[PDB]
Amino acid sequence: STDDLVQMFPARARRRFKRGLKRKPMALVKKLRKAKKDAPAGEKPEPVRTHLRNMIIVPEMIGSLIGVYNGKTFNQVEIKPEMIGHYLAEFSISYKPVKH
Amino acid sequence: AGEEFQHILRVLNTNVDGKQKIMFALTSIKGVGRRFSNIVCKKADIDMNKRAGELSAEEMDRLMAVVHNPRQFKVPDWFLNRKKDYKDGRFSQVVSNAVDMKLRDDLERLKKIRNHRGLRHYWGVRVRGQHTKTTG
Amino acid sequence: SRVCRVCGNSHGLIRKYGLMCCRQCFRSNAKDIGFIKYR
Amino acid sequence: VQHRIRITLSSKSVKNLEKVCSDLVKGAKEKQLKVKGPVRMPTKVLNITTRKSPCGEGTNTWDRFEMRVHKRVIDLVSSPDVVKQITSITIEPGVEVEVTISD
Amino acid sequence: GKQKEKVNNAVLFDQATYDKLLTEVPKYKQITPSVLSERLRINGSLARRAIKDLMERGLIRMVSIHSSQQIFTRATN
Amino acid sequence: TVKDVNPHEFVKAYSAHLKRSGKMELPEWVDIVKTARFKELPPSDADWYYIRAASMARKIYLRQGIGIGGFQKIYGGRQRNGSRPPHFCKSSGAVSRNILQELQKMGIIDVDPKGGRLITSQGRRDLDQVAGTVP
RNA sequence: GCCGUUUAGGCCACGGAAGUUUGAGGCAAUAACAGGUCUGUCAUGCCCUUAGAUGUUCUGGGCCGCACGCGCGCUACACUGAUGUAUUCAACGAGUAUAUAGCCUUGGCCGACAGGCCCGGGUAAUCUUGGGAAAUUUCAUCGUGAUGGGGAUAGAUCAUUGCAAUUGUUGGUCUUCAACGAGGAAUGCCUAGUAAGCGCGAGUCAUCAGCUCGCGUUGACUACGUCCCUGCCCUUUGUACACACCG
Ligand SMILES: [Mg+2]
Ligand SMILES: [Mg+2]
Ligand SMILES: [Mg+2]
Ligand SMILES: [Mg+2]
Ligand SMILES: [Mg+2]
Ligand SMILES: [Mg+2]
Ligand SMILES: [Mg+2]
Ligand SMILES: [Mg+2]
Ligand SMILES: [Mg+2]
Ligand SMILES: [Mg+2]
Ligand SMILES: [Mg+2]
Ligand SMILES: [Mg+2]
Ligand SMILES: [Mg+2]
Ligand SMILES: [Zn+2]
Repeated sequence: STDDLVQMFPARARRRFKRGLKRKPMALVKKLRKAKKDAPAGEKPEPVRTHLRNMIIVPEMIGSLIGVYNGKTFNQVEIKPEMIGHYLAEFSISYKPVKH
Repeated sequence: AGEEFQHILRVLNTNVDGKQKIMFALTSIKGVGRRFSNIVCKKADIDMNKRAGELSAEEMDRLMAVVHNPRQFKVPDWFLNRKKDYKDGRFSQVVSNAVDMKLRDDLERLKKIRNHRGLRHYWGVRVRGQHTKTTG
Repeated sequence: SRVCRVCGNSHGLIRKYGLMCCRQCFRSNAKDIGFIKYR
Repeated sequence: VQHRIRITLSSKSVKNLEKVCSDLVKGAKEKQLKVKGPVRMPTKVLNITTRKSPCGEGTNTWDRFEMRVHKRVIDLVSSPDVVKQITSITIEPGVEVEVTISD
Repeated sequence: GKQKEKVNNAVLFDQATYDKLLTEVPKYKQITPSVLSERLRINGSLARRAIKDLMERGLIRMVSIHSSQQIFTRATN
Repeated sequence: TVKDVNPHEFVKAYSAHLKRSGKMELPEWVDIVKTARFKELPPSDADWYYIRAASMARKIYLRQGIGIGGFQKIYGGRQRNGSRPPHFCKSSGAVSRNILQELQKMGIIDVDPKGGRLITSQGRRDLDQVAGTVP
């Protein structure tokens, strides 16, 4: 039921959907289900290591172990119910905090 | 001659001046700007060319009635500062102390998330994309 | 995705009036095109 | 048998344009035609300002380049064949002749 | 001084400017603008630009109004 | 007529006309809208709609075929961008359209073929009548 | 007319649109610099690499990171003002088949705004656009208060561009209301429609202008000199300098 979710989502998020998410996010979404099936009964599922950082987290995603690439490392991420509405970008820092 | 003329008003824990005009006295509350104070002064039907302090209290009770129920006096959806809440989902008008309360609940959310903006808040760095070679 | 017609460079491109030349090739060919230095 | 023929001329050079423009008007004056012209339209100056240096060093100095384009119009009442007889004389380089029929 | 914060003391509407003060204030030159007396008589404006109206309704002193909120005075003639 | 009266006192006189001359509808957002994206507060005077009407029927009475995207430029102005330089901004099209629609629903102006808005013969009549009565 | 070999010229004056070469630009010598540019050029010598590439293309990241020092600037510190009405005067420019309405967009309708739908014009002194600009003028509100000056920082939320907006593209709505009380030593530009104030266009451009290049609008203070400081030209002079006094 994506349609009532886009109403919950903020304006950037629903505009993103209204443009028709292309092939790569559709190839990524399947692998979360696939990992959940592979995962032993009530166990930590396989890491899903992704290149995409502009995909938005949809309520299906909660439970996946994604490895959002930050340019150099495949930094693994875990999803919580509050992680809804952001991208996988803001969870893999691309830089390092500065200490002079 | 305002014989009961008040100089302090303590409306909503904000210590309103009794020495100023209403639409700029009620802006002292954290959550009401000049625009919202104007809308309050209109819907409660108050002479705006009145110093806050020359007021009658029955007027004041209506002021609080409109500010605590902004949705009820037909104040439109876009006017409020809590459009489409994320904790609940309501269109509210957060007021003096709940502004800080809610704000720190948001930044706490982003902190527990490991959000980019949460970490920018925690580090004390700028959070909105501005440059920082030479600013700060 | 927009280059100089004369050299295929990507910087200092003049797209005004439909020229699509870079600021240096346009100077080298300005007189031939018909652009006169009056003032 | 008489139409409303508008002949429009464009050029970069004033004099080469005005020679042809006078020649057409006089060639249509011998035929006792109604020549309502020449009408002069505001000169269009195409301007491009460019940095002289290729490398961005020194004083920043600019050169302003300009193409002046002039727009003349001649009006006639005739049949298109008489005018084509007239607009067939030797035309100087750079002049555009774009005869049409107005409404 | 605080002559818009002073607009609603008991004094300001009991007798204060209603000939208890501005009998004299124009008359030091027989004629001194109320907009001039905003500082010589330290009392400023708009507790005082709304009383120059009241003297008008009361028929005491004539005026001119112009751009910068310039206002004027003449005691009795 | 209208060009023999100062356009400030005339607009005061006309905006007092539409008030006590019958009525028109008034939206249920007149007390809350700012009349321009760049404005800070709504119009200070509660009787501003009528002013905005009386000032606005004089525009069509001295011109012909003015759309709404031209009235927005008429009543637009300077917008200050805080720390960036200020520029020119246009006002809101909703009030501009609504006042014209109301003038239609009184018969002072009418929409024009070839586009735009034109003063009516009767709308010309009352404007010169009121002009005759301004000091 | 006066000064001057009563030459070349100079100052004053009627006239006159104009009497600094009328104003403003373009162009611009010999000789030089180890000035900058191999990252504009399928301009180029030599060197290096040439497949496990320093080639090309794809994906993602950075070029924007932030204790700090510097340079050009934008906004201001308010009443010779801010806000809200009314009122209304320019110029220079711009508009690729821009897909099947598309670049500039009028007009009509929906919307508080943002923005949207429909009917259309223009390859343009023809349509946008007489470019209905701002400062300014006007009548009110503020009242010497970090105030209604200022608008940084930040929360929520809407929409737009784009294949994608996250370290927010940008534009809206409400809210948040920082420093800043005219700035030490130093230092820059400026002689008339000039400085300064005000806005507009173009370049960049799918989107983004606090920049640059132009344009009009409002329109002064001071001087009409001097060689004191910084330099420049010519002559005379001194020199143990010639990479030349940074000797
Ligand atoms: Mg300014
Ligand atoms: Mg000269
Ligand atoms: Mg080179
Ligand atoms: Mg790349
Ligand atoms: Mg510079
Ligand atoms: Mg302000
Ligand atoms: Mg104003
Ligand atoms: Mg950019
Ligand atoms: Mg631009
Ligand atoms: Mg630049
Ligand atoms: Mg010696
Ligand atoms: Mg030697
Ligand atoms: Mg020495
Ligand atoms: Zn080139």
